[PDB]
Amino acid sequence: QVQLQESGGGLVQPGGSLRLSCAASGFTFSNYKMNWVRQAPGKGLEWVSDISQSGASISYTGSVKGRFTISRDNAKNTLYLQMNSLKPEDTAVYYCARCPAPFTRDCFDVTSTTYAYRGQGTQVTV
Amino acid sequence: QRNEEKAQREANKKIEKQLQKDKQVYRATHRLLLLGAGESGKNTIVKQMRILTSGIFETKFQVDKVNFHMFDVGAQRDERRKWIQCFNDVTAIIFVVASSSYNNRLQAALKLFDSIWNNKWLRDTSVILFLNKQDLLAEKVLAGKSKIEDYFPEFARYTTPEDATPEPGEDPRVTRAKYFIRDEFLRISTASGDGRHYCYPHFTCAVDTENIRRVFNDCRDIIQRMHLRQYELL
Amino acid sequence: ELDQLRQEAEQLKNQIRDARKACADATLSQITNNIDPVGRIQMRTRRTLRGHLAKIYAMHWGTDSRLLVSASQDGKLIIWDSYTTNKVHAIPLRSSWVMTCAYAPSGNYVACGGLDNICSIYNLKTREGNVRVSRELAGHTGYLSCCRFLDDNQIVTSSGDTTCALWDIETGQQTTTFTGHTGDVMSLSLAPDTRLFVSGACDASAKLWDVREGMCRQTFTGHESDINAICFFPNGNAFATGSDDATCRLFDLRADQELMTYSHDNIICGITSVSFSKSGRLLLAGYDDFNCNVWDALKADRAGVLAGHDNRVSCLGVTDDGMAVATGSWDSFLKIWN
Amino acid sequence: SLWETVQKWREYRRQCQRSLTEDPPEEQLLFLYIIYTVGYALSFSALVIASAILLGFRHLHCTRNYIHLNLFASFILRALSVFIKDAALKWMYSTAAQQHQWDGLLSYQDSLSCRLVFLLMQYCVAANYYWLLVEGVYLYTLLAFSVFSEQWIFRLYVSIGWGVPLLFVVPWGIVKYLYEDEGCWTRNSNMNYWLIIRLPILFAIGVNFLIFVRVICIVVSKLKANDIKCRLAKSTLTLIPLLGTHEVIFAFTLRFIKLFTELSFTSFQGLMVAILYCFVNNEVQLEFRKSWERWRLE
Amino acid sequence: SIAQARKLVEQLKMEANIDRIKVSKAAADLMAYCEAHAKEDPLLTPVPASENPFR
Repeated sequence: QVQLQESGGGLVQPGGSLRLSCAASGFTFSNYKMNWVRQAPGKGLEWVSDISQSGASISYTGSVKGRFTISRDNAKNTLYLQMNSLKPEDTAVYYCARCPAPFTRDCFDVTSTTYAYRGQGTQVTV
Repeated sequence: QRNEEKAQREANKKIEKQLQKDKQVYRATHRLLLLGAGESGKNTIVKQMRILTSGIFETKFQVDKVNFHMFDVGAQRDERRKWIQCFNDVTAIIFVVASSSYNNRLQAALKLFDSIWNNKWLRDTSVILFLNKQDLLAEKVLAGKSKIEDYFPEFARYTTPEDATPEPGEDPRVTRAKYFIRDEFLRISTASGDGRHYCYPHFTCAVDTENIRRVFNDCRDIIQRMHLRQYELL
Repeated sequence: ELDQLRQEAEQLKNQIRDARKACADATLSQITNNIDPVGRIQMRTRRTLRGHLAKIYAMHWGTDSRLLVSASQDGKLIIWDSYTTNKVHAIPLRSSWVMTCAYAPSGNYVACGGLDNICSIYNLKTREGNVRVSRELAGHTGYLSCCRFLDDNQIVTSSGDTTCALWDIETGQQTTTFTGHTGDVMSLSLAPDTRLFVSGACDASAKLWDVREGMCRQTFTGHESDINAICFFPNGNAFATGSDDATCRLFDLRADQELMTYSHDNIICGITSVSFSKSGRLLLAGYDDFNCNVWDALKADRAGVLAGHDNRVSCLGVTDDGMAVATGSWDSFLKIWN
Repeated sequence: SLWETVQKWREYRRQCQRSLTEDPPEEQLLFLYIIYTVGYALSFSALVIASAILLGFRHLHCTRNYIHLNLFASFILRALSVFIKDAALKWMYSTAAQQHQWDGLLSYQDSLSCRLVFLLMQYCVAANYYWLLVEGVYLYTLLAFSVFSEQWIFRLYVSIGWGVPLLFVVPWGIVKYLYEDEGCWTRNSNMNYWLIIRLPILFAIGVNFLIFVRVICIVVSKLKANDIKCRLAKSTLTLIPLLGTHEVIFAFTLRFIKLFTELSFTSFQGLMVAILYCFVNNEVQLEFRKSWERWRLE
Repeated sequence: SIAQARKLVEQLKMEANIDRIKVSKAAADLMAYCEAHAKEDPLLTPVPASENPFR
């Protein structure tokens, strides 16, 4: 079964640093584009970052430019989000999301309400 | 028992005559897919085009005696990756966005345009892009509380393009804010477009009367570009 | 608490996996290593049914293996006589976005449905001789993806609202509702005995339901992406699932786990349709690479290729007598192969 | 060369009849001949191959495919007409080589076979011109696509090019049957008799030139909307052969050079049309590649 | 949430407590079925072009 485990969340001081790890099992990790999405308290679920199969293509939402770094290790089947200089508005549940189909450029509804290939998320409080 | 064979022959002949009539009707109509979010005003666009439970809503309108069938998706779950493939052969997809989304659903709309543009079954379909809440965008930037730079840091170093044509009596601050959003959608379109499909951006409003003509004018360009491609003139 | 329920569900899954591993003494490939390969399967397009103006999403053979219904994205539902390529009926649909079509086992009715969330039942044996909408089933909150008649009065439907439904056609009411899938249910297959059916959804899972009880008897995982197609093995004790991860898989109800995976490295497109031959020896699968692959089901070796479709193969049906296979495609053509 | 000799001979016969009753270089010729014969041979071969491909693949069957097939057939008829003409001319002088056989030539000059063959030649030429016209008209209606139709317009397009020339070809010969009947309908006595077959051709030439200009303007607008000089030159050079606009250069020893260019380039027009609209066509190449893939998977 | 998780746990418990035969027996049954109907499979074993209705 497809499974994504998120870890590394916790309480951090404003301006601090943190690292989120996504352990993916049940599929060929190297075939899929990967995403980080957010659920802030009291609002909807928003996409924050994405990385391609090799890591050559990387994109971020505007609010985290020069602040978050997404990395990917296909050997250990893992995804990383290094968050630097956290702000109070970064407090949210972070979900590691996978694109629905392998080696595809488009990634539909990875930010949807009941997306299947998304983890349980980890809480980051700033 | 060949009499039944003849009877089957004439039943087929009548069916195929009706099918020829249906084909004549079908090929003369342009099918359009209308997409957008809840706070985008596309329903007001449907109302304006009409006046001038069920899983899909249909709209018929005529511009210059050319028939258009616009389809709006209702009563479906937010996961659209399966039923979007039904619209792989439409003339165009009409994408509607609230240009005053921030203060921000604009980045969610940018990714929505990203998925449509790069979908493998929608690679050949051109997108008519409608920046809808222009009247609300104008008042927001003038109020001084807009601050587009916090959601898009690249707006600080952005300058209005030379080809930009502001409407008469428009503040310069509104023009670059209005045109920066269009260029965010255009950089997605320019990348991976490869000339097989295009994006037609328009600065619309809630109650613009000319929204039927804009869809008609862009559909002429789409169809003409398709015939020219068949002749290797483009 | 939600957390303790999380660990409880994880432990239940762990013990189910442990039991499945205990039951898995050997692989089907090991047992079938001493079986005769079927060689190369050669089939030719005996018929090309033309007349649809747009994409074909669905076909369904009749129980007589002679007539067949085809559903096309131009609002058309065409009955064909496959022997002579004669068209028997051409039913215009109210909504042109039709994703599924069914043919009643008695032959008196057809069904269709799609983006309108409605299952339309058409009577083919009206006294006047025309075809009229005998019934309309409403209540699904998502698009209709599949429908199969149990008989003239009962029909089971699969919806994009993550649910399946069993309808009594005469009263037009949902007799039963089957829930438990979290994604879009894309395909359903009816068991030969018609007391059970399997459904595959966008959650990359398959579920076996008891039609009368209305409860999920069993759940099978193993696929990595959405399940687009599902079909029973002829004996009713197994079923094949085709997915977007570019593999087909075979599941046994009694073994409660995966038996064999049909995939090739050169195949990087998803499976749109699957079907079994008369004996279940051959598993036919339609692909996005515009072709169909005939796999040896017992050995997972490609026995043959059906090629000749210019666009995506959306449809795949084998007759009840096993004489012919029909493929529909996004190029608006039906092909009868033998 | 030789027709001047026979007209001088008939003038001498007329003078003798009046007296009895009333009164009491070559190398250039063969070079040009072989050039346009090679052009028509290449055009015939290429158009036969292109027609076979278009009729056979069956995935590229469409309305413009059918109009292209009719255009190819009209080109083939023109090539066959010229082959029949320059073979009959050779055979007349091969069989009637001596002076005493020239009387038979006169018989063939007075026979209905000569007039029928010449009328067929004129019809083939007119049909080629009007099928180029039909091709241009179909492209223009594609670009200005108001009132889109399916198959009623195809019957009109087939009626034009095949039947419209007949509306001014057989009225010509018939009237020349009633007034001249001389010189196998080749010699001209009244200008209007040649005009009633020349003007309908010039009409098609002018119309397809106007369509050419309009289509080039549309393509230029498209290129403005979205290196441009190369694309415009390529599109113009692709559109010239399909539409026959080079005739507009000369439709309305310098004359020898102009005839050389006209005959040679008109002869190779069929070849270049076949190449540009069947062989280097991207759709046909895709058809060939996928058919070869299936043949390799067989 | 809590009710959904409880329902999922109940479904998992109900599905776990079922009888499963060995995989080898299911493989043998599938092979036996395929062997018992091989003669009647027209696509697997093509029929002569006399009883083929698509000849």
